[PDB]
Amino acid sequence: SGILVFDVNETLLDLTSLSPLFERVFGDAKVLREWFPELILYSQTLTLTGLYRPFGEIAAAVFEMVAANHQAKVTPDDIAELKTRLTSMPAYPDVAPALTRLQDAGFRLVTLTNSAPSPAPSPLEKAGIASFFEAHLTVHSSQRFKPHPSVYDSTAETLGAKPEELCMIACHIWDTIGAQARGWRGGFVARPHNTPLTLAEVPQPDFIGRDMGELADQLIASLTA
Amino acid sequence: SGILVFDVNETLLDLTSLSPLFERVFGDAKVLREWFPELILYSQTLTLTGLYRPFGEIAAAVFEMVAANHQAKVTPDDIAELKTRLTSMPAYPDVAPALTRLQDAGFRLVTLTNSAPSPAPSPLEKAGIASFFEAHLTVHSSQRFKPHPSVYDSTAETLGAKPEELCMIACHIWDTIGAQARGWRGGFVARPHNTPLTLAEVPQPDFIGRDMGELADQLIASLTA
Repeated sequence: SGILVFDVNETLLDLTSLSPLFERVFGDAKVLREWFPELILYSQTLTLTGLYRPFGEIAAAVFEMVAANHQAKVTPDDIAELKTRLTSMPAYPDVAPALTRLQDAGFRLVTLTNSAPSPAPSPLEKAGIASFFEAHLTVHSSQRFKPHPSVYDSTAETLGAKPEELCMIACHIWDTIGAQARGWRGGFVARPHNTPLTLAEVPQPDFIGRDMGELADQLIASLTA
Repeated sequence: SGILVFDVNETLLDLTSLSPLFERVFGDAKVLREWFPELILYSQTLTLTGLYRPFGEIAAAVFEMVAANHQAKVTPDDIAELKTRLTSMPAYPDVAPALTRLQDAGFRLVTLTNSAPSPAPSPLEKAGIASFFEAHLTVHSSQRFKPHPSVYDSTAETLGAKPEELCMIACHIWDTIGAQARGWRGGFVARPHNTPLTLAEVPQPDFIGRDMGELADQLIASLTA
């Protein structure tokens, strides 16, 4: 049927669980939407310049930088809390049902994350959805972040899969662009505050859903079309 | 004395001049600090995935995406206004004074921008400071955005200069990291809402200034020191 390769943060696990930390530290939960793209930006900046540190370390460094930019005090407590929260985001209620549907429809399910491997229990284990997946891959051994081609290529290589058999699933259009550039298919789930980028020459997702249920409709539907 | 290579947007020309567009379209001037890093993020995403579109086309497409993310209506007039403001940011008042003193000290001055080659008059011509620079370079010949190594390498080549003769000046740490990874020096100017990123194994700027005058002091000083 194909292998579906899921991004984890925000796609499967709820990033807005971090809003309280941003409310407290900045006086404004909306700073989440400044910090997050800065984190992704710096992850790609390190990749482009041949540098690497684990995603969580970058997340902490960027939190400190965004704080300084806001003239917001940060304490060691705030940094430990950022870490704890980033590694304990709950699954959206639509996730286990959609994964059940995709698995029962015959899809193989895998995760692929910027986040480095964690000790057991992983955030996916803690959220109760790890068991749907046959493998949990990360960029950590590549030491390059999405959407660097090495990430998708090494993933296909580990899975022993050809690009045509793979579909990258994410609520971030940078991730689906990355995969499709490598001849994978891409599926976009439109989590709050995420919409595609319409630009000439930039691939649009093969499949689009406003939530995981609707994306799963499209994925399952394309098995018989 | 050395060749000083300036970033233009935000470093020399005032990005906060765009705030009224954000205030009006979003009801919130702070969205500037969501849109701008998303613009940079997506420029680096295209570069990592072998795609190139001109920076201003990305700027518009990201403005439209951020609008959709906020469920904010956008018209062709709003896009036009973005273009007007983005290509006409005024120079900070600390800029012409600092550039004058750098010239008097014998530094050669050039610009290097993610922004495409512009029809006359350029944003720097409009701002009244184009004439301080002996060359106005862009990412065009590299077809790749900062901090990709090709950007700096092709710049050093065009200028017939070795990396040790070059210093990249920016209020964005991603730009100084990119140049320093190619063996250039980096000079950070701390514009509002911009501070350095502190992360292990990532190069820190060679020079730092709270404004351009103070940075020009240290650059000149490092001639006598």
